[PDB]
Amino acid sequence: AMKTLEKVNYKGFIWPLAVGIVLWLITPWRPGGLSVQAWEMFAIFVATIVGCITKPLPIGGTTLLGMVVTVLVGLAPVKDVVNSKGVVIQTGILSSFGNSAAWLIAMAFIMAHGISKTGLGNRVAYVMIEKFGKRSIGIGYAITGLELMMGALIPSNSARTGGVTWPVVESISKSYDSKPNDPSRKKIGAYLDFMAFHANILSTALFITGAAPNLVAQQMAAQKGYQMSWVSWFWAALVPVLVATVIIPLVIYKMYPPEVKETPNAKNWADDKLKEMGPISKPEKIMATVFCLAILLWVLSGFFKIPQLDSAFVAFLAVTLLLITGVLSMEDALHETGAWNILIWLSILIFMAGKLISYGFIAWFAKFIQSEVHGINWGLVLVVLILLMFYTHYFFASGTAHMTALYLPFLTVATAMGAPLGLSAMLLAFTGVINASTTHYANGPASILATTGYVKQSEWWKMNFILGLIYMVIFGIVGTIWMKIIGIW
Amino acid sequence: AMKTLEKVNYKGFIWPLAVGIVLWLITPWRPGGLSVQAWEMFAIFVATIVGCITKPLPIGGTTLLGMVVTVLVGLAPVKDVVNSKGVVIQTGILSSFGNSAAWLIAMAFIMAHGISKTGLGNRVAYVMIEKFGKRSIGIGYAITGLELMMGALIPSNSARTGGVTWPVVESISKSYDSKPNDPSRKKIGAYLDFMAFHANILSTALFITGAAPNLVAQQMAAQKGYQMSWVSWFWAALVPVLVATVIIPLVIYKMYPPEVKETPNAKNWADDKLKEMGPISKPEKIMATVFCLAILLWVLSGFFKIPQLDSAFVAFLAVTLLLITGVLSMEDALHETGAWNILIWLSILIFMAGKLISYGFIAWFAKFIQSEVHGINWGLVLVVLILLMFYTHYFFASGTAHMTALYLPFLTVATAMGAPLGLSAMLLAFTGVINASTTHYANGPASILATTGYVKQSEWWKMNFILGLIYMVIFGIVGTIWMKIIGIW
Repeated sequence: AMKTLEKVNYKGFIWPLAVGIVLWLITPWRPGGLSVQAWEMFAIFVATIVGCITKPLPIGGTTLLGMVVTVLVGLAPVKDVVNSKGVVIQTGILSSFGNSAAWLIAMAFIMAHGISKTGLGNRVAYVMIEKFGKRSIGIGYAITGLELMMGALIPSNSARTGGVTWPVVESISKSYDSKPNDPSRKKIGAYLDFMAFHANILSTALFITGAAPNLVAQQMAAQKGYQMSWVSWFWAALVPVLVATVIIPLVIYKMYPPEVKETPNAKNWADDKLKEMGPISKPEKIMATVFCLAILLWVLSGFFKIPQLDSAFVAFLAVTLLLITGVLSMEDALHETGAWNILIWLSILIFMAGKLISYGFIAWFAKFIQSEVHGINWGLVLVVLILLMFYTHYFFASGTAHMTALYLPFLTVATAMGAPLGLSAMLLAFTGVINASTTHYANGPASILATTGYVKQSEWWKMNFILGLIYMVIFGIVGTIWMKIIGIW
Repeated sequence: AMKTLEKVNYKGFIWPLAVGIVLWLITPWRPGGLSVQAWEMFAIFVATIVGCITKPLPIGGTTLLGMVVTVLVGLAPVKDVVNSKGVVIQTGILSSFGNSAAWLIAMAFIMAHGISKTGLGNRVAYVMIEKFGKRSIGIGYAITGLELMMGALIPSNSARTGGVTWPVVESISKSYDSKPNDPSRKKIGAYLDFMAFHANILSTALFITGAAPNLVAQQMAAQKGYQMSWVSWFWAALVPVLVATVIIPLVIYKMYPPEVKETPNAKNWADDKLKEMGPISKPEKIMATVFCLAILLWVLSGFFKIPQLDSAFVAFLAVTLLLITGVLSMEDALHETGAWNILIWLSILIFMAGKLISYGFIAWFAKFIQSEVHGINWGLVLVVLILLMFYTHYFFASGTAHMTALYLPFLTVATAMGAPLGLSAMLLAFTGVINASTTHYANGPASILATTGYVKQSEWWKMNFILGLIYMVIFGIVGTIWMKIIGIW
């Protein structure tokens, strides 16, 4: 029946491939202390990234192309191999889709389809504008407050943004008539998306238990002789977090205008739509009950380390409850494209970054930074280490690996050059946390918000580079003086 | 916007849960030489199966419920655990979706959507009826011939049925106006579906390289002192395979009537629709080219064991070629529900059967069958072993594990009780091959055909039980006399 093919932006392929090609040719003159495979992998990673930007063969197919290329040249087998004893050495692309962050995000997308189907979202959104609608900027503050209330409880930054904020924002945007992948986005949506991401960042920095990376930093420091605590993190990050909550949203309102800047007849609008929708129905009560149960189990996961509370299985039982209950049939979920799309591309990028951390790249970077800086005023050392960690998180995709590779070495450096361990450790932890303002594949939240459509990726990278400069300046300077204040040094 | 929930067949839950419950209560009086966990797992597996039959919460959500239950009671953690050295002991549900058969089938479904979109399928189907249409039964023979031509080349029974037959059959059925999940199926479709499955079985039995299980049997026999060869398998299975190709299709035509039994004006119809459709177009040529490339790489995979030819990565590069070419956009694939549905449920069932083979069930069955049969005429031994293997394949989901667990022991038994090794080995291999006529989760092909919709599962299990009785009788008796003929014993 069909006659013609589907349009494609072949032009984009010009940029990535070239780079990859280029880098292959540069292999023999690589920095050294390195292999040959590692540079091939670096090149293909850079190419896949440049493709994700240029948007040929949308992100899914592009990362699929990257997996294929990686498999074709002899960098990644398909099936896990063994050491003749049961160990694993060179993982395979099929051992990638068995990640946690991906399936967490996906099941959360399913929960969100259920929400936006039963109507709960439109209700809560009309409510949030009733209470904050006027001065649209307020919503920003609003939701960040929301995040600033949960971060202390929910240790999965992938959920805070996948099962709480993202649906709220989708609903609001569906209210003001701001649909994605259309010029109707700049009204209010993109602003809320961006502010929600950065609020999740602020939260994951404020409380220690906002994300695994911080737990890992605490573990490593303890391995080095410093006992982080729920309270010390808070007492150290309160000040800078307020500074950021005061700066960031304003600079965004000034840099990313929500074309709809005010609505004075809000309360009337919200109350009218409430009265017109009618009371809440059985399905909405069920879905809200399950959402509350999910929140409850997610928060329990922070106090009891039990398989039943992985912070992912909860979403699975949420989905199966929605299914067994009737609110949502499997035939619905199976056509929530965004979920499986994210699954695919996030998993593949994580696998590629894993191959990087494996083949020896990061170890070489560490040995290099260790053998380069020998005698300097340790302040410059902390500064350069902070910058390198931050602008290095690009080459990673999870954050956990980032800390477990480049936290202990950097801290050892800073303490072996004249500086104290406490300050350097807390600084590097805040850095490992605020990395997220670089890309779209850093942590789950970014993997969601910067892909749905409300935000072109160019603007994303640019704005986040700016805000990351700001975050570094603020945390470094302020947090340093405020730690020197309260008996840290 | 929505008001009411979605209909559900709660009644079905009556059967599975009960069984599960029942079996928990029977735990303390289990046969013995066994654990406690193993019986819990057996029970939950039986329950998930009974659910797949009764069709509450369609197969996807049901197996999801099974995974959830398995996780809730303390049988399967979510994240792979380690032995403090790097080994894996108790896999997790997330290490399940990293299977090969699943993603193979899924990417094949995507290829099939591309086919049925560009039109290739309608073309080839009108052609196949032009050449065989009259006497609809013929198509059966036709496609089995097709399989009987590929089995010697393609060592992935999951593809022969996922990338060659299934689309042909879908297209034909779309011709005679037989759409799934509707009383319009009994016209011609279900017959072709069933016959195609059983033809793939005949093929995988005919040539040794039709499926991994046979390779594994050859390996184990060699470990025991018998060198199977491409030619011996053929010379032994020719006769019974012809007998089956002559019996099975007829007994099916007599047991599962294709309500449309004949069409006399076929050739005219096919030529008319050809002339009306027009010549082949660029997209169809591209898709056929990629399909041929995929066939070629799949067949190469039989002679060169190379990561690039896993028999799964081929489908991945096929998909990404369809994508980069324009025949098929990622936004299309991402809404081919059947693919991800199969992914989910097949992967989960495989993981559950893996937990069974792990916790000690199968080892206990083997020790039992070994310590029970002590002194008997070895003919009865071979008979009972054949029957037990066959009707045991239920508790497995792949076939590979089935042979690697219950081939060497059974052969050792048969050779330690008066019988020869060659006959017993070849017999048990044919059994490990024809298992597939029991269920819907045995091997990939069944995982596809007996789920699309053309075939209710009740009829499937019943008919396949009958045909499995027939297969056992035929292979055992005939193949035995025909092996005793040609210098096997």
